[PDB]
Amino acid sequence: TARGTPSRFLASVLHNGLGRYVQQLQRLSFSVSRDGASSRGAREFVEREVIDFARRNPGVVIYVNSRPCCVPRVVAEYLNGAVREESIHCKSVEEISTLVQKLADQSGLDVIRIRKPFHTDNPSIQGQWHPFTNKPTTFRGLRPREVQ
Amino acid sequence: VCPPLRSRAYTPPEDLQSRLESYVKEVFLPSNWQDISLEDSRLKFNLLAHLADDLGHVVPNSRLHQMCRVRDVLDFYNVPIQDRSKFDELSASNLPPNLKITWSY
Repeated sequence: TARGTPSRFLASVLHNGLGRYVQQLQRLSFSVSRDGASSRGAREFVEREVIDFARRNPGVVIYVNSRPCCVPRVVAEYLNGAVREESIHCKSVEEISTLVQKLADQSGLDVIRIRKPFHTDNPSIQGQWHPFTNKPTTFRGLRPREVQ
Repeated sequence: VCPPLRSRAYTPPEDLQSRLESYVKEVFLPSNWQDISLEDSRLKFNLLAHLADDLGHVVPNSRLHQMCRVRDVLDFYNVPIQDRSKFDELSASNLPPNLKITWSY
């Protein structure tokens, strides 16, 4: 639930779209096993798709360890320092491809509840409403029931 | 004593048809030697054993029955087989500069 979970506001990393778009994913690390059915899909992904992904994403350094700890994994490191570890255990080639593309597309910001679907640093152009907008002024600034 | 292990890598020789027809003449003659039938066990054994000794690469038992003709033997022997591990097959495949593969086995 929202009340039992942290939240944040919609944001980019370094104003990621103002001047130029910088892909926030910078490192992928596939720990894959030579043997073991758990990493069969990872092995097929390394054989058939990792090269094409690498040449599609020149800004991402991709490592293939070929000796994992525990389950086969992909560790995605982002520019803002975020590290997201995704197990690729028993996933098919297409499942791993979609997961890796999702990691490439997303930023390093936490996948938690986002309070507002929008973020403006300049919410007002004509001036934020205050009680004295739309209130007429009076001669000599006389408040109500003032004698002079 | 165990001899050095025979590498399974095999590149078909350039003068393969000439060598094969020489061996066929040695074993068995008519025109279109490609279509000589190997239904005879003696002749098939002689031809295939000679080829295996010469080229260091024998027809496996699985493919042994489909060698019905010298044409089939030629087709089997003109297809390369490489024994390089998947590590080599990937590393020596023009990896993009941002892709790094390491093997700890």
